[PDB]
Amino acid sequence: LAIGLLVDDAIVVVENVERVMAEEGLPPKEATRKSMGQIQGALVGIAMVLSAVFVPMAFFGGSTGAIYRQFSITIVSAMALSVLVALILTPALCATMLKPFFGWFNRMFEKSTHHYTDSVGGILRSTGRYLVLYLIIV
Amino acid sequence: KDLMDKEGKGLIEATLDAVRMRLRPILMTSLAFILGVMPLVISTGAGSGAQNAVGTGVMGGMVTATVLAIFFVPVFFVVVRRRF
Amino acid sequence: PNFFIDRPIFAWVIAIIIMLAGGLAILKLPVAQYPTIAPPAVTISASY
Amino acid sequence: LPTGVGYDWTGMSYQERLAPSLYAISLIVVFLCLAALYESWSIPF
Repeated sequence: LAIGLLVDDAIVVVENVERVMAEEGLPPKEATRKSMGQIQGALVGIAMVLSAVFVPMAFFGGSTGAIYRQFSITIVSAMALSVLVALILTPALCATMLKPFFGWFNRMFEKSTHHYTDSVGGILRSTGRYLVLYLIIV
Repeated sequence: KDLMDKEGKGLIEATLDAVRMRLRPILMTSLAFILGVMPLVISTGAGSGAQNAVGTGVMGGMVTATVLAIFFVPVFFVVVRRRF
Repeated sequence: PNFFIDRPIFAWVIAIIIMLAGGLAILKLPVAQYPTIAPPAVTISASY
Repeated sequence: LPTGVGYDWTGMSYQERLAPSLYAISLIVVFLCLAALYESWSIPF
């Protein structure tokens, strides 16, 4: 339950580097150094918020608490190690390896990235109508 | 918030700009999770009640929290930052 | 912070060290289905 | 071996029965410790 949560930070730093180099035109080594200043808060938050809800249950009681601690130790240590790795090793790999049917995806994604931005634009004017809808869900 | 503070931009303008630039990471980190718990959900045989019980909840929770957050969080970001 | 982008070796060493400290202790820990989660008990047997 | 008798070691014999494994891992970690210090992958040698 941590394999799809330990790569988050690593996947975030790698996406930024390539997004800061493809939309700008900088060399990998000079790109990472630029991207690492923009998301330290993001990566320094995900690990914190994700491993902070698993600490309070380590102090419960009964057989249920004994079951809880097994998840607690594992997920919390995984998040701490994930933070280090994606903030100590990830950069290096990015500044060394990252070089300076697939066609039908990028455009598709771009079209969906645009249509979604337009829909969000068409939603930030009628917050009252989107407030009752949310209430129903609760 | 960072883009507003250390960029001197408008509320809605920065909201749209951030939600546009932060969509590849959200989808990537969401599919890298939802696709990692199917081995627990579709499992069967030899102690598979535990795996199904563990994985089925988080699979649905991630699907919903990734298809509704991108549409709702700008709403109660702008309204909250506007009304306190 | 931005100090592991100039010397990759340092980062590689840290990664291997941690990997070597995990595999060395991966064959020393016990294996069980569950931890100890049942409440302990005590029994008093008599006769007549 | 006669009819039905057994063997059993005790004291020092039972203890000792029940080195390089922890010595080969100490020579590999010092090379990595040195490698990080010098950054050459040959300087450590």
